[PDB]
Amino acid sequence: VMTDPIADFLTRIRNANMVKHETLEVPASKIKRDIAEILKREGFIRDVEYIEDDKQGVIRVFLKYGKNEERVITNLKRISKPGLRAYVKADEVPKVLNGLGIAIISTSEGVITDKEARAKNIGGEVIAYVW
Amino acid sequence: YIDPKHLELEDRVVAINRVTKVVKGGRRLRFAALVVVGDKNGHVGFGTGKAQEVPEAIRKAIEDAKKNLVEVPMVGSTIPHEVIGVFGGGRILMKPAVEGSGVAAGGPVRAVLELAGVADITSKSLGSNTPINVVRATVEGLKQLKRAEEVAALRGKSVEEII
Amino acid sequence: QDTKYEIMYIIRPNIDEEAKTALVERFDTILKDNGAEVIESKDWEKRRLAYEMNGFREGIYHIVNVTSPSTAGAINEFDRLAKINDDIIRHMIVKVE
Amino acid sequence: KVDYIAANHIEYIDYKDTELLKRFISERGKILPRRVTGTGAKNQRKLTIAIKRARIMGLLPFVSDE
Amino acid sequence: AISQERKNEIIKEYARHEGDTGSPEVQIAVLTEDINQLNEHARTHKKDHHSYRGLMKKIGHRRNLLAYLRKTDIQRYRELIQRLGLRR
Amino acid sequence: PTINQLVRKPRKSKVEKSDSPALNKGYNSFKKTQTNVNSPQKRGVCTRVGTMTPKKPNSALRKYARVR
RNA sequence: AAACUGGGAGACUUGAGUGCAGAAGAGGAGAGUGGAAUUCCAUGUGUAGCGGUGAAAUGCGUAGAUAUAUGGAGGAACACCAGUGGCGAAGGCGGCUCUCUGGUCUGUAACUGACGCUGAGGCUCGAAAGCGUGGGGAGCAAACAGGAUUAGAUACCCUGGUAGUCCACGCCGUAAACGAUGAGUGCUAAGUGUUGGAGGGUUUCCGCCCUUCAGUGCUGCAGCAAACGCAUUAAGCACUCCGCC
Repeated sequence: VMTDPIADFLTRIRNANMVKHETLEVPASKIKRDIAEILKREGFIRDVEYIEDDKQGVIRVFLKYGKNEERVITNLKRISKPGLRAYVKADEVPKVLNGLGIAIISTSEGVITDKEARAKNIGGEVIAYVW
Repeated sequence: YIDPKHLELEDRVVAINRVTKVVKGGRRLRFAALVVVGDKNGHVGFGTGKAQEVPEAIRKAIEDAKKNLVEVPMVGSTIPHEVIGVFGGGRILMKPAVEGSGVAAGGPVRAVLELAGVADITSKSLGSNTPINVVRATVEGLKQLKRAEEVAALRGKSVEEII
Repeated sequence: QDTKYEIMYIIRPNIDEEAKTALVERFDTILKDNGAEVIESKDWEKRRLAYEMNGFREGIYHIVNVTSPSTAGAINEFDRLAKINDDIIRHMIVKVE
Repeated sequence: KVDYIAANHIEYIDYKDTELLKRFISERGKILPRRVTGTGAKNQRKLTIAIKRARIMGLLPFVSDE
Repeated sequence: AISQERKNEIIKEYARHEGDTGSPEVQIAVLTEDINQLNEHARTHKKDHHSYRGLMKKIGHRRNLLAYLRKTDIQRYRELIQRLGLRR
Repeated sequence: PTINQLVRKPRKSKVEKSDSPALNKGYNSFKKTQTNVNSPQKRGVCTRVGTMTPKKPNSALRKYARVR
């Protein structure tokens, strides 16, 4: 049975990225929509459109490719897992790939990037690394 | 692409190997050579060749070694970020280092690293130590190094926005 | 509901034409006394056989058509009486649908 | 090669119509495969039960030489 | 094993509203009828190990639905388990 | 393992042993023999002397003693 | 402070179950029954061999063998069908009829409203051989006897032959018990066979084309692997829980 919908979302993105085609659909959720917006703001996704009929979903993602069809996201990783949770303090916020990648952190004032958190000096649960 | 072999290149032997083939009667013996090639400015290639004597072998290997070359980016004598290169049972981790610290790296990987002009870097081999596969894994890990400009170009951003 | 069967037996060839009626009526009765609604009973044909059964190479075929609830002790009574007779040679009881 | 039980739309087999059954047995009495007769997978199961039923009730020979 | 008239006979008295085939009352009552009949069959045919598997799986299903009913409404639970005659 | 299996039953490593075990000794004077007192050397009295022949493929007569 | 994990009051239908309408099957337990063949028995005809091997011999036979014809008695296994077919959690399950009974698949959209997954300790089942009590005993056959072969042959080969192999009830609890591949769930090119269903078209389509569920095989891409290889039935990409090095 499904136990980690955030990990399922991340693996859909990675699986459809590696085979290099240009759409993807998932059942919706308040957290996945948050990280879809964060993925859109930084430049990994091209767009995101919200359909909704009679159950939770859905969310459509439009991937993005280089000028010679090379990939802008190269991998993607789930950090906190149901079974071993990872909490970070305001001075422990991580810097993935020397700033060339982002981390995603949930705090008392939103689900935000790792820059926006070490500018506010808070910490929380660590969702993912995307580099 | 092809970095074409038209430069000032300082080669280096990394290994040799007495290799046989049993035939009717007795035994044949050749010599296999492993060589690196570079200019200590950021272009490094490896190549191997075999012959019946050691000079002929090392020659054919430098011949082979020059046909391949990699770009090896860096940001002031230090690799841009941290990579792990894996190729068939050889795992090699590489980290950015501090200014004037040197190269702390093992036998095969330090040849590769020094002939590309790397000055300050730390390494470790979490794998097997067969020279060929160590060299191949190291080159496999340099190819993952990303420039700061290219990332800013691929995304819709500028630099000094993501650093 | 009920279940439907088809009983098919083989009478001895060399009997007369009154013991035959006696036998047919006898088994109709002893089917019905246990709550087995008989709904057809006919003669079929006189045939020779593809091998001799006891010493006989002909026999007269008779078929009946009967329903009953699946638990009634009727259709086993037919078996228990038929394998001890002297004019019947074989029988096959079979669920019909 | 067409399934002759599908030629007509025949629903029941009845193990009694030894005229229909007699075309699925060889010239010695043995059952013929699903290939040499081109019938289906389940009609073959029904036909086999039919002729096994027939042989017991003395409508059909087990072996036939004498 | 129960017929299709016994089944509707006993789901027309543990229903709550009309059209009520769900509702863990209905399910544990019908499962109880099944487990009784299968216990009879096992006593008669006690080396039918392949039907005992199904018996045990029915028992597991009923115990699970009972746990659910209890954890959400104790009143319905007590009233049922009085009405149906179990909880030894 | 899952980290729940690890929490139920932790990791255990191997135990190392010397190759000079008769050099962690204890007296036999008042009660018994005590093992805490790792020594660099011990002394004794030789109860025999002589020679012996080595393994394969060496060849000699190597001098030795037995000591209490 | 209030995003996430935990607690409390609610609400929902996609997971999970139930109802209604259908389908396939060597799934299991009990009780009867059929034909082919082997053995022994009875009777007729019948003359000197039969049987067996790389060659022979032991064995059976002129108290009439083998062969051949007709009749009886008993036991065990089910030819053709039969198929990389079907069913079962595994061990396993093949003649036929009836009685009692477990699970799976497909459509629908009445219903309940997260009732789910995994599972240390514990229980249940578990090929063959073996053990106990009482039956049965045709063929085969450890042990054993006799004949051969060899340097020897407490073997392989031939003639015999006891437990056992079979039934009822108890015990045992192990196998290369194997796909040497734990269970649940989602995602990731294509091509081609076959088993059981459901839809649309042309419509004697009931034989053909297309779509779609669940099984079962072959080839092959990304990716993985130390190579062999695996590849929507993963040994790929990921999360949960157990067993083990």
